[PDB]
Amino acid sequence: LMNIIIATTKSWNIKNAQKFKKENESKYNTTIITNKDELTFEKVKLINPEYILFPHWSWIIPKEIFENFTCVVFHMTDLPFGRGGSPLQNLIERGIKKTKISAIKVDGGIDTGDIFFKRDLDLYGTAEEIFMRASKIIFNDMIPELLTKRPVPQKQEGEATVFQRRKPEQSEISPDFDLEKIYDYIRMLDGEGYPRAFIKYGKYRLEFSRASMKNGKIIADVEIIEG
Repeated sequence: LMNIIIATTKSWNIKNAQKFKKENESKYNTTIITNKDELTFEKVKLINPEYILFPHWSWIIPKEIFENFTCVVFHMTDLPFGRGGSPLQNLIERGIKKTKISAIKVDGGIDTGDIFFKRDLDLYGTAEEIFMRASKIIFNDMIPELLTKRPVPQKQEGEATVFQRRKPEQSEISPDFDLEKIYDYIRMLDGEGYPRAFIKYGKYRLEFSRASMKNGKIIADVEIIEG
């Protein structure tokens, strides 16, 4: 009976959205949107959603959409701490091992929107493992609660911190990093669509993944890529 949109990218989120749509046929008419071009005001208005849910979304959400429909982003910081881009890498760089996922109402500012509620999230493992862990919390706990209780979101309070979006060049590992920081860099960039941690060796790029810590060393996969 309630019309919703789930707009998301990444294979695990799409899978989880398809599963959610099938399991809740009786309660929700769920439209899944996975491409920038499918999320336009003219297309969305025809769907008439009560909520537009963004488990992971890569592009800027148009103003004509967030001003006319309740848009819910799931941002993996304890807001107003950590407003802004590449939150996973920004958290792991800071040595943080636990965060919160904040469900917020999009308002056009950088993660400044009213907060519906939060859930805990552990940050051990690869990016892919952490994003799948988050996705499971979002789909199994947060989305059902939001659609069922329909809570009124509350203004953010307290001092804010702002994260910056990381560029592909910032995947480069420095020789001055300690071993645990190297491990963090490799794991935090090891996931679908992310630029792997790397070093340069002459014209070569060495890209690392699947890191595992042993006594005095990291074992990983490497691609030695010719320029």
